[PDB]
Amino acid sequence: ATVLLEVPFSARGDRIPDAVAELRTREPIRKVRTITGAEAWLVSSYALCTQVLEDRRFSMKETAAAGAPRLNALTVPPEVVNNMGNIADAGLRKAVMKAITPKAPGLEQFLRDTANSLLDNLITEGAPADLRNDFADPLATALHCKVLGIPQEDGPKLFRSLSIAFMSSADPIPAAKINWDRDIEYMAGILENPNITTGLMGELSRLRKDPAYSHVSDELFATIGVTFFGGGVISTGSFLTTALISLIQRPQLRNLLHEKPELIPAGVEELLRINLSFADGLPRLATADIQVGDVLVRKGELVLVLLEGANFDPEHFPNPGSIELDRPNPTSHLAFGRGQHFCPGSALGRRHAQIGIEALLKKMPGVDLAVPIDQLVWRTRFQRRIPERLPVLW
Amino acid sequence: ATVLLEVPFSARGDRIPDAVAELRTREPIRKVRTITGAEAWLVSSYALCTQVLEDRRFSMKETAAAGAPRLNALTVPPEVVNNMGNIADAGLRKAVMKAITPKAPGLEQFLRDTANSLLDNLITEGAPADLRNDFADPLATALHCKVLGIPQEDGPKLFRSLSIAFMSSADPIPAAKINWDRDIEYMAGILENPNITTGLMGELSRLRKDPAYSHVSDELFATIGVTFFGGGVISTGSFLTTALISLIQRPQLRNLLHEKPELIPAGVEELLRINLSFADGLPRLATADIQVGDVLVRKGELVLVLLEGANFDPEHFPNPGSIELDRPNPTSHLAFGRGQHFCPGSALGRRHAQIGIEALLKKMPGVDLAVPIDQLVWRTRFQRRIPERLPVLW
Ligand code: HEM
Ligand code: HEM
Repeated sequence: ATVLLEVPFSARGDRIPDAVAELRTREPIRKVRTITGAEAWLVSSYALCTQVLEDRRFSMKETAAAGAPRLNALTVPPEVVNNMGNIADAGLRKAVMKAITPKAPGLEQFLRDTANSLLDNLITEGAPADLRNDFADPLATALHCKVLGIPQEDGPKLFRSLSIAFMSSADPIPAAKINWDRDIEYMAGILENPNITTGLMGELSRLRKDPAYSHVSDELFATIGVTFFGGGVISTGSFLTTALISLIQRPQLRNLLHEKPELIPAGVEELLRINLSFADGLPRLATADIQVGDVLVRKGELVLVLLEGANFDPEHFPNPGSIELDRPNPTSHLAFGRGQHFCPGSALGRRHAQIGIEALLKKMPGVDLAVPIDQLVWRTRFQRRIPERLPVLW
Repeated sequence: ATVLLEVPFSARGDRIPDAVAELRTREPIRKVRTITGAEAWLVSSYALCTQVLEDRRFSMKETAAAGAPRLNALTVPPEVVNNMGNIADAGLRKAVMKAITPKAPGLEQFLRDTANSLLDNLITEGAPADLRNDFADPLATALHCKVLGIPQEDGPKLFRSLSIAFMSSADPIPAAKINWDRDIEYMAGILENPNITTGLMGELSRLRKDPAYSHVSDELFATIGVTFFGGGVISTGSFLTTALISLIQRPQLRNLLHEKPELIPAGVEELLRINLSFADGLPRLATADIQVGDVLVRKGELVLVLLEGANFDPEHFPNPGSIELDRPNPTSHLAFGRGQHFCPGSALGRRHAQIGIEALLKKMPGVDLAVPIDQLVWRTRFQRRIPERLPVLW
């Protein structure tokens, strides 16, 4: 007798388990047990992943319901799971989305300047350098302070919440509440701070005092700052980190992008497609009985949309493990999700990675791992897959 | 068909696998495969562990031999594996051992002052605090700068080598050589630096210019600094970290030691006994055919002495998983090894932990984990078991 198949399969973010393709072929929707002991349906084909993400009867909001089968414990208040819904209902969606595009004057130059400064500092100190802690994450943190309009010096303290805030835990996490409450207080102060006039928090600060938003809660305004800083930083920092591993492990690709930087956007799109940064399937709760492939999912059941299931599906992306810069369907991956909850920061996440990579390849054209790849230490029980340190030489 | 049992069994340092007791009972010396693919004999009973460690025909030195079956790749030059032998042959053993006792005037006060400052800073910043990165390791690093006679400001840079230097890798590690060569150059400079007159490096500096040591190599003098700083810091920092977890998970014990600090030495001895800080068995190479239990180990074969095998052996330590402050054989554990290569820093390691714990319990009598224990992230492919961060509240 064996136990019900457990998820997640592996915290390693440098390779997809052979098991994923076997599951996709044999049983692209199948029952699994999550870290809480709850049962769930793991969906691993491109077709079924899209189906689930595009049917709102598979609800994000309802995953926060008391007594629901859980992927993991909430690390935010239950109402915050519906954060984008709350933003939309408040009439704030357009303004929030506009503030977090890479289009603001000076933003891309700021990114390039920041990347180059970080890289110059690594070069001065000499190899080995840690490209996560001393490049990708600092670049992500600087970017999000700029986007939010908050002081760069405040970034580190907000950043330090994230190793707990984005845990994927069987049980509630006391420290997550301590940090959440503290970071909310910080964002509340920012909204009352007359120095903060630019970026997302500058715009929210103004809308908060506009009559069209007088009955929008101060809690929501602060929540938007905490959730967008944390989500953006953890997502961009983690993605860039694991993309750099993928790049470094492909010297031919590294050289091509170095020689022809105009190909970096197409390269970043493939790096997004093959990215293993999301450690768990995206959770949804069925609000009706719904047929998904050979399974009738029942109302109240948990469904997990495995992004790498979709993104390595050879039926949609032939030779799925290979980076090919000339695919006919390059942005059709699910790295940013799909449907109602499609990532609002997709353009910014793309630009962060594109600029970081462009800068790294110019400054460190000889970049390579400084340790055998197996020596990377993969963070466990976390909502992202990331190496604790990424040691390189050049 | 299953593969030959692989070591190590688990990188988790908060619990011993049930498998260890099963092995000890069934086959206290048995064949295993190491991360390099080499075969080895894993020894897991107190009796057989002692036998191997007390028979120099199971050689430390010879583990560095070209073509030997390997636990892992060397991270130091092969001659450095015989570092203590080299120290003894140079006539330096007594002086080195004397410099690294906790007995030097002011040393214990320095430790207490340092621990208390670190803890005051955590208290000021507010919970959660990371007791590894912001307590145990800094305390270890400060201690070793003081013991060596080198500036406190140089500690951080030396410390940063250690996440690579003490890797347990299948393959050689380029960064380990970069850092080793750099740290050797630093220690060489220290020996030539007239400001350095105290501690181990002050004493070595003087002996180096004494006629009785004129033909001792500059390489050996520098090597002693690098190996004692790194080994001491990684050993004490890692031990204290995992001891604090053991303590925190036993509130009754925490309270007893808080109420009766005179029991802290006995508590630290039990924490040493149950400690899972060594990630791999201690390696030795057979230089003869030697009977160990039911196995005739052949000349040239690798033997791995599993410390927790010995230390959780109920035949030697009844109710082995329980901390009991009144055992009749409390220091008879193998936490510091046994025989020819018994730890020269044992007294200093004991004092570091005793003082760190004393200070922590006085300042933070309410100390507890701030995350569920399963959320700790255990460093992999490393010579020690340690959580990447240790989040606490108080
Ligand atoms: C490469 C970088 C990024 C990746 C791969 C990524 C990935 C994703 C994914 C997969 C989702 C879907 C969640 C779901 O459907 O369950 C999502 C949604 C979301 N993302 Fe991103 N993200 C990135 C960057 C960002 C940035 C820069 C921000 C904001 C500054 C951001 C904020 C959000 C928010 C607030 C949601 C929730 C959308 C909703 O619930 O409707 N992300 N992201
Ligand atoms: C709680 C703290 C410590 C623990 C648990 C510990 C553990 C050990 C163990 C198990 C060995 C035996 C290695 C073997 O036989 O294969 C050893 C040896 C050694 N230890 Fe420690 N150690 C600690 C602290 C220190 C300190 C503070 C120093 C120096 C400042 C140090 C330096 C060394 C050295 C140089 C050896 C090699 C001995 C030889 O090869 O003959 N250790 N230690």
